[PDB]
Amino acid sequence: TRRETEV
Amino acid sequence: KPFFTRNPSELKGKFIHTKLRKSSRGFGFTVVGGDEPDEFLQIKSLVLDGPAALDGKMETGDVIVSVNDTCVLGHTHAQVVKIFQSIPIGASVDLELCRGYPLGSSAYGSVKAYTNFDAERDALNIETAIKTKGVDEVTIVNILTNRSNEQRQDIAFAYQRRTKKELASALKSALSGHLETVILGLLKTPAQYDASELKASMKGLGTDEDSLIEIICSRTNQELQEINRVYKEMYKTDLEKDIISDTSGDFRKLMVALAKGRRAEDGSVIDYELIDQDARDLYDAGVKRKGTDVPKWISIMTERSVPHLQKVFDRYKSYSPYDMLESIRKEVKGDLENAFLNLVQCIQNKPLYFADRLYDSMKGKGTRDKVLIRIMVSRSEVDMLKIRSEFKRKYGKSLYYYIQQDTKGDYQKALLYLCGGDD
Ligand SMILES: [Ca+2]
Ligand SMILES: [Ca+2]
Ligand SMILES: [Ca+2]
Ligand SMILES: [Ca+2]
Repeated sequence: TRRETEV
Repeated sequence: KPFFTRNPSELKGKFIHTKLRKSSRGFGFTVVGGDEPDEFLQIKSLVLDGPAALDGKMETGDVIVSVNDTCVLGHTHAQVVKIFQSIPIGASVDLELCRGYPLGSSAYGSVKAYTNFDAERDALNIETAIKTKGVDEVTIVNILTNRSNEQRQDIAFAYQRRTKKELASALKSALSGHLETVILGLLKTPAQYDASELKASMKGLGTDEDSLIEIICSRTNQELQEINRVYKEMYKTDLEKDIISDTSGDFRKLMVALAKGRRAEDGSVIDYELIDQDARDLYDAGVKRKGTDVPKWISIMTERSVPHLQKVFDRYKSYSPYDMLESIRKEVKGDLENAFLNLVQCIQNKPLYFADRLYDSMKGKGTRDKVLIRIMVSRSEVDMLKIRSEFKRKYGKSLYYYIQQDTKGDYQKALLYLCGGDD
């Protein structure tokens, strides 16, 4: 829902 | 409007520098932020057994200040993630991180995380107070009450590293009275503190039904799901088992249903038809016919989302001469009634519900310290600012004022620090 990115 | 800036000289936290080389599965952490025009890009989580976590310098809530000698204060989310993804395997990235601005913080709590946090510094100063001849409770109260719970957990770990003795055991021997109760409660996590109180309410063959009703009726799905896991790890027994062992009848059914924490999450769109039907069922099961259909009340009041039930109770006034609270007092009595009344209060206005419980614990002779301590500890990082607002709006004076006149000593000081001043 909240903009999240696996880095 | 959270704090934001794009000049590193205007940041208040502490600065750390790490140098991570990308592995096969990336750098091993999650980035959040960069949605609203002024959102800081923060470390959402770590991936243990990964490059960032095994370095140990990176922690959650950190803010990315610079990536490989290029400032990212103000860059959008897609810009900083393409930087990390353009890196090849084996290449190293230099991250500048700021620690002081938090994430996942409720804007309605009264005790905020310390900006210039230092776990080893507070652990040393507390050790001093414990061995001080006389116990500097002042120091211990000034420190712990001005730290967040997660910060207090780091104090206990730092205290265990430098003393080989747990902070909970050391503070349990040097403190006494209600002050000992408050500090030991602040040292526990929200899940650990609630799980301990629940077991305490069921100790012996009797039951402290009030403490059980308060915690079960006021906790959300996420909080209850974590309590069930922690309670099973602490006492080797599922919480539902000890509830069945200390409750019976429809009261047992309601507490078991609520404790499951499987209430439906709030839906995106409002179901006006189900709002009307749930109100009809609550009226047809209670006031309309003689007797009471308690299972139908338990089903609706436990399974439906909180915003839905708020509109249900308002639509209930269209069918019934009495509102939901007055309907409960007439239809049911005893433990089942007290649990239903507590549940409806938590749905309609939970901060108001805790305000009344605080006033009830102090209005008469003496003080129900068990209820007063639990609320001031569990709601300190949740909705303490809202409870203080509803309190002064209803009772004229401030909650700080009532705690002042009903508690004394350092025990008063500790509770006043958790309040946050007089409104
Ligand atoms: Ca003691
Ligand atoms: Ca009836
Ligand atoms: Ca009193
Ligand atoms: Ca008392």
